[PDB]
Amino acid sequence: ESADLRALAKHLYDSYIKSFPLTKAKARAILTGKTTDKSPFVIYDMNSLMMGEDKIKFKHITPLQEQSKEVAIRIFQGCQFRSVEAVQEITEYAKSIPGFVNLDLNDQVTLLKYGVHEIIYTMLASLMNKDGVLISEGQGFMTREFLKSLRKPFGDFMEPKFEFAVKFNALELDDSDLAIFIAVIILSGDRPGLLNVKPIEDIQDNLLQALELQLKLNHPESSQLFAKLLQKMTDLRQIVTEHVQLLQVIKKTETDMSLHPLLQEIYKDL
Amino acid sequence: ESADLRALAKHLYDSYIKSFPLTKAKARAILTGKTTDKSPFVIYDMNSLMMGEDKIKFKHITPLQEQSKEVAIRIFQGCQFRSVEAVQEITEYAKSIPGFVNLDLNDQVTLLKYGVHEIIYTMLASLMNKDGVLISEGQGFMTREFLKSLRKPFGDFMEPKFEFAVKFNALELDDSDLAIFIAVIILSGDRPGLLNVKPIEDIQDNLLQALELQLKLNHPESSQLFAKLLQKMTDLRQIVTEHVQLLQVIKKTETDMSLHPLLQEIYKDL
Repeated sequence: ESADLRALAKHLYDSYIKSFPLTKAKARAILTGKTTDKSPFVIYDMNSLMMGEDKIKFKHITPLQEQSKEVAIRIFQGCQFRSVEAVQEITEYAKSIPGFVNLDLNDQVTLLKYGVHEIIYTMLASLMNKDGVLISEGQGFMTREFLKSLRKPFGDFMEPKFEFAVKFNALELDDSDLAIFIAVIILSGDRPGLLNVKPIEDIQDNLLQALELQLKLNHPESSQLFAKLLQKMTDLRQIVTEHVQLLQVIKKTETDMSLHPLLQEIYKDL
Repeated sequence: ESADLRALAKHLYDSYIKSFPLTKAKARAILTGKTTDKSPFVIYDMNSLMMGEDKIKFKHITPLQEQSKEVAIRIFQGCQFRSVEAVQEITEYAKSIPGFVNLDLNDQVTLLKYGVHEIIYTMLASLMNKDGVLISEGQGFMTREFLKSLRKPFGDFMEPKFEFAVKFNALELDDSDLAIFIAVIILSGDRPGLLNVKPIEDIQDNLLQALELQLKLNHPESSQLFAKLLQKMTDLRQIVTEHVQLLQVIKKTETDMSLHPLLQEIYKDL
């Protein structure tokens, strides 16, 4: 019955809006400068970053950066912190997925473990366009160029993010679509360590059905968007890897730099 | 048109049948499946490997284990020769796909370049079971346990393929199913260096519609099988990424050998 799958879709979309403060729709309204009811401050260089606090609340070194906790490090920890923020929202959203909280606690954890980062990059896309990404809840916009020019290492951490964002956004999915896709990602079943694989696959099959009908119904003219979207799932895996290793490099070349334990936790390499 | 998609399917099935000698139907009958009208020589130890390579039809090397080209290497060189044969069979099959030969030649090359590995591992699954893989046109069977007890480097080579094969074959796809799946993999559109993506995706979109109807008619009670098969494509992607990796590692083992040149060519890299 397509009727029960539309109800699952509505349920998920409803929860999604409740768990993520900045929707893609609000993101695009902000990025498409035509809608100027409140526009973002743009950080495109060391000078813009400096004043990026005069107006926007950035509890981070406004002045000199080098000998005083360099800019590259601060920007990084800024995203680091933004990631944990997302991990808590994604975690809250996951609890609303029917069947999820009834799964063995150990698997719920495993599902969140590997799913979170793939979800963070999918949703990060919503705040991006070829030239940059929205920051501080959309109050700001940091350029893709400014980020590409930071300290040797920290200069290629966001690049593969925009690469993915670019091709992912070309699909033109909206929040109602993303809510089901994100749900699908959390309930994989091919994660390492899962104790009870069947119960997870059964829920995912239902989510898969919901997503299929949803796309068929919201993008009637987009042939095979469903197949197209499922494959992007490999681009996500590659980003996580590159990120984890580039993360290990900072680990030993910046021993004075810390990493949030939540992120450090969902971070069991390999 | 339903009939149109049914025509594309039987056509790919027929081409598949003529390009690929050993069918999964044929391989299944041999493997775990009883059907004893011709049994394979089982290679489960070094002795059986010697007492087999000097008896099984293998036009390359022979039993040589002791200061005479080690076993792990001889076996490695064997799957290389096998993989190179598989490339020629996959190539002929691609040409049978409607629209493929109409594409810009450079693109045709690109699609095969980055597609043959994913295809090779997909069809390898058909020759595998949780215990081993059929060898030599199906005249042999090399145990999984044996392949994993090889020299440090070579002992982790086939395992990640068995893991994949085990999960993949669970979907119980037959040859008419696979014929379309492979065609879909070939016409990706997201391969690096492609000059004209539109026609490629139009064709794959046509191929995806044919696989979909095929899975629905051939597996009416197999729910969301279509979505599950597509999610396995990323599984292929990873295996490929991991393979070329452990491979580059081998590069730092077998190298400078003034007699390998004309053979190094034949096996370039892919």
